[PDB]
Amino acid sequence: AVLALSSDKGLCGGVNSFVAKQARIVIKENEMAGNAVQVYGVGDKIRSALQR
Amino acid sequence: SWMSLAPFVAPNNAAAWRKLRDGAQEVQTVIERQSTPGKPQQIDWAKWESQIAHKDILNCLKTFYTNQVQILDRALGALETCEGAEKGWALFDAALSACAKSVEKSEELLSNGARALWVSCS
Amino acid sequence: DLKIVAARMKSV
Amino acid sequence: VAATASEAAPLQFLAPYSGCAMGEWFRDSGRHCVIIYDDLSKQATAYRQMSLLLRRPPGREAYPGDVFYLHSRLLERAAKMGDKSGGGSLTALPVIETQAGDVSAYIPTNVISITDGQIFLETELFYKGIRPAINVGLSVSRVGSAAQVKAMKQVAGTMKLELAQYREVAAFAQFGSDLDASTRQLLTRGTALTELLKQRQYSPMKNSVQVCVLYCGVKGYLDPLDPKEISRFESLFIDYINANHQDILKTIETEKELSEKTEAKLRAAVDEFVAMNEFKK
Amino acid sequence: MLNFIPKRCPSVSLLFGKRPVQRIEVGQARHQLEIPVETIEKIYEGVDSRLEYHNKDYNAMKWKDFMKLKLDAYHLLEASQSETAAKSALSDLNWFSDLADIYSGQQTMAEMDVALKAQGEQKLSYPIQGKNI
Amino acid sequence: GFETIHENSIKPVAPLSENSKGFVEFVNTQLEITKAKLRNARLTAFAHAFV
Amino acid sequence: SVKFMDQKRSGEETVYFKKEDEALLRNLLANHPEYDPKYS
Amino acid sequence: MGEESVYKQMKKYATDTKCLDYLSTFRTEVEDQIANYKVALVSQMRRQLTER
Repeated sequence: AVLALSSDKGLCGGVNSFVAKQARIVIKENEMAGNAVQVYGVGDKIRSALQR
Repeated sequence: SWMSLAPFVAPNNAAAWRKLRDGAQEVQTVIERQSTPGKPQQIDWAKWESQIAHKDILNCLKTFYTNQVQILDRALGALETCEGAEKGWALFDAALSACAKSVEKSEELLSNGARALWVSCS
Repeated sequence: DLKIVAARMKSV
Repeated sequence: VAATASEAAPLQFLAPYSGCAMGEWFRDSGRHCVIIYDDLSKQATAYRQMSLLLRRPPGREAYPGDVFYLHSRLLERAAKMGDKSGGGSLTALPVIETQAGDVSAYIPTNVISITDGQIFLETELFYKGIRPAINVGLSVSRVGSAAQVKAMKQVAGTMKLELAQYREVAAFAQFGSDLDASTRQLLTRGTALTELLKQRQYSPMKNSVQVCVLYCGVKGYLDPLDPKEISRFESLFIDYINANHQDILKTIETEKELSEKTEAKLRAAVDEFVAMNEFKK
Repeated sequence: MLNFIPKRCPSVSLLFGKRPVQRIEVGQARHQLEIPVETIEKIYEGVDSRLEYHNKDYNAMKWKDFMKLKLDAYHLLEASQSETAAKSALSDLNWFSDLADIYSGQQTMAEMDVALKAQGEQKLSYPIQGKNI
Repeated sequence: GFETIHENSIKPVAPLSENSKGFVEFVNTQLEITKAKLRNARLTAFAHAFV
Repeated sequence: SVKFMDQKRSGEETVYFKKEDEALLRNLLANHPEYDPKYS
Repeated sequence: MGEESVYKQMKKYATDTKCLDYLSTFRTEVEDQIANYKVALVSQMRRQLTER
């Protein structure tokens, strides 16, 4: 279970960008070995970043 | 009324149905077209006999025209009053019998369902 | 033109 | 009526009046007509050229002042006559090329100020994928629904409303925010309609077929479907209704309305079509 | 449902066959349904009168007929629950080909009973250079 | 500029199922028996215009 | 930048006040039953 | 639930008797559409001759 903390407003630089980058890295690393991943999040920015 | 028989078609009996449909559509597209204006052509040789100077082949052409139009109206009034078709009307009657049998057993099914509902409610 | 540049300057 | 560039200035200056003269025969003789002036700015160029070589003094943008009386004479010949003068008509569809989208100029302003509507065309919409690239916000028609079939009124009112809402909301929506379903439906329907109104060149369609297609688009038989699939949904539905349901089209062409019978028949045909076919959603 | 058919005697079911129709309320919404009394009377041919239950006001059907009825109900129910259910209770229809064939046949037979009449062709008058001109 | 019917614009039947063969065949046979006859009644005229 | 800001503003306001109007339509008839035609 | 399901499925199939009445008309109609087809074919031939 990956808990990604983020914000709800924009103009925050690229902090949510780096967060979602690390989260993508972790997910793609842990889904190869076969570990079933779940995603919890805080803020709409991570949702918009990882939806598609 | 037989044109509302579509939804009882199946995909195994689709192309045939479509063929029949297009046939009838062709027929009607003929008929309405060739009976909507009626007769607006009705050419008048008084104009062309004057407007043309030869008047030697025009005469034979007009003779041909009135000789073909005579036989056309003749055939028309003649048809405007067998066995070759009964050999297919027998197939049609067999189809009607099969359809009635299918409707009969389906009505039996629905009657049994209604009987079940009556029994349950009573 | 002028209207475009003036509106842009105002907004910015 | 070809008054090309090698053709002298007076011929370029006379060609649209010659076209109106050829059209007044139809307008007066009980018949109808349409006239398309293409490159109506070259007429004003030629008038400028003539007046400047005749030593007449210019105005603004080196044009004379008689440009309004150059276009008014021409466009006031378009008209719809009464039942005593035959009942004819002469429609007009002038064409204008702007530069950098500048419609604050002189000739565009005059012609917009002396016409019963506008059809704007943009390159941003032409390259985004919307072809014809008609901006339906700026584009108007003062006549409006009176020049529209009832069957088309019913659909096009809703269509205009939905497209207004979509145009309002999509700009904010594109920033990656997360919206409710009542707004997601607006975006979906607007995208569907925007993908419906695209057309190939030299591929026009009948009014009944437009009505049927926009019915499919307005009643929600394209919302779940993918945007990229509508370009073939449209053609397959067109072929389907042209093949097996010409009678509905003839009925719409004759009655020029949508009774409940035709409504139900069209809905059933669309349902049959979606059953018979499969798309990406 | 149960195998309890009410006796149609008036001491039990007053006014059974006085009119040609029966009515019932169905489900929680209590939808109305009208049924012909003959469709209902078909049951009393399968009814067995040796068996009488519930104050001797209900007879029992024979198990064959009762289970046929149950199976029809069950089939309708599972068809309702399934998605690939047939859109009709009709069997394989196979008489659209014969209809198409006879339609094409009548069309052709008319088309070629026309040109027997429309081509009498008594004689023609061809203009020929040198002679007719 | 004469207008004569082109007989070959008529088209015979396409069989669909076996049960129709006893009709279709009688059709197509009679169709030939009319097509050749009509052909003759055409060309005889075409000849007897030219003697 | 101009049409950009204008359309973004219009969409945001539309969404916000659509939500607020939905809420007010929910909570109207309770606090103002004199309009509610249920009692008329 | 059983009563409702059976009721609605019978409503779905109530329409299955109209197949037979439609079929009967077929023989009555086509033996008139053909007599009103030969006429139109005659007139087609007349029109084509005149136009030629």
